[PDB]
Amino acid sequence: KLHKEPATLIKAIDGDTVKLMYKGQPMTFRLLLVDTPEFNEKYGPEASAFTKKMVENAKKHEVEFDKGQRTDKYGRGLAYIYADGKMVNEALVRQGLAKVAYVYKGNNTHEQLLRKAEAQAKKEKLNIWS
Ligand SMILES: Cc1cn([C@H]2C[C@H](OP(=O)(O)O)[C@@H](COP(=O)(O)O)O2)c(=O)[nH]c1=O
Ligand SMILES: [Ca+2]
Repeated sequence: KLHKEPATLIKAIDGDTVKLMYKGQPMTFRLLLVDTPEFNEKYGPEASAFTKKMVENAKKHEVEFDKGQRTDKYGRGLAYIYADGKMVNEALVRQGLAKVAYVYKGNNTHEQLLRKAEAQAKKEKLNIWS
């Protein structure tokens, strides 16, 4: 089992990065197991606005690291981010605003939960899958 840890929102950045204060330190977090389009690309504006609204409307923010590396090579935190108990990573996939991606062994605990979400977004022809 993974565990959720406290954070506070500093600011939204784009579809799959968000700035949070974690153990009292400002950090950029990159969402595990997803890829949103860059802001300049199609559905990038929509993905950014999704993640923005989801984190800005929540009152409680949490970080859940997986079993492997907790930071990437750019110094970004690698985690599942929750907003009022709802996983942002999974929400993005479910709405077709991210692809499951960057699935590395040992940091892949929620791989199947997200693939299930992606199949449903694809069935619904949502956004990326339209
Ligand atoms: C999501 C994720 C990205 N990354 C690295 C791989 C990619 O390397 P490159 O920068 O060399 O492409 C980059 C993609 O993140 P972005 O999609 O934010 O660019 O972040 C990891 O190392 N681990 C991860 O879990
Ligand atoms: Ca991206």
